[PDB]
Amino acid sequence: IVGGYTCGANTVPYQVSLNSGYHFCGGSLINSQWVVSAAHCYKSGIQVRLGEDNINVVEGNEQFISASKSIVHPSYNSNTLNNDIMLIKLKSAASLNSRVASISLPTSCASAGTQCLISGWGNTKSSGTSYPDVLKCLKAPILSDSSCKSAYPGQITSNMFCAGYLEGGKDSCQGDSGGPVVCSGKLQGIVSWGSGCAQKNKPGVYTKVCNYVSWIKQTIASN
Amino acid sequence: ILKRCKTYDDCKDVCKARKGKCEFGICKCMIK
Ligand SMILES: [Ca+2]
Repeated sequence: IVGGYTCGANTVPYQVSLNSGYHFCGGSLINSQWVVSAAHCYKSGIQVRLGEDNINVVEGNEQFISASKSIVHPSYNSNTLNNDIMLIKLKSAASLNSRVASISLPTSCASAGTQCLISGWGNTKSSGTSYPDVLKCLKAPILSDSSCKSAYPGQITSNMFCAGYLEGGKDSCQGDSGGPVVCSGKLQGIVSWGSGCAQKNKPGVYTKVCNYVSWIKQTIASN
Repeated sequence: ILKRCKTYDDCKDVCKARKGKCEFGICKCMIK
């Protein structure tokens, strides 16, 4: 997260870290057994880390649960990034409490202009690479599809939206992929891609979760 | 995504056939 702020320990209790020896992506806990992330975050042997604040220090609220299944959307396209969504089933159910809690799925899509909370342990620099220890947060509005398509001609599908600031300076970045974009208490986006981070006229692009609510429900049922 | 690299060939696993570069120690092919 570039241009954000320290969230505060466990203030985003649905935020998880995906770890394959190191933190590489975020995710969002949607019930005690399932996490939403990005399809491009798929790897074999993912360990989900819940209840994290400082990802480098054991603080006493962590649950480390390996993925038993990582169900990528069957129509994910790694070239266009369309359908960039994945469901991770935990090998065992997480214990829910004040610091580890699920986030509600949307019942309807969000609208341009709505403010959302984006969070993660990704790079905090628009130039160079940093690795924050504690979770970072950013308030950012959903941008018009017109400005999104102007920023990314030929690349924006119906399953994507832009959010952030065309002026630059505030964005998600490498290491934030798969994490939440929460708007009015609903998980409306997944950190997906952008041209660099926090660059002028290159806002972050996010998977549009509201188009996948049915798929999420059927995948939970199938597994 | 965060994937460290020394050359872009190290990014093949996460970047697949996408064009990009290994820069500032990490894979850069737009995905976060
Ligand atoms: Ca920790």
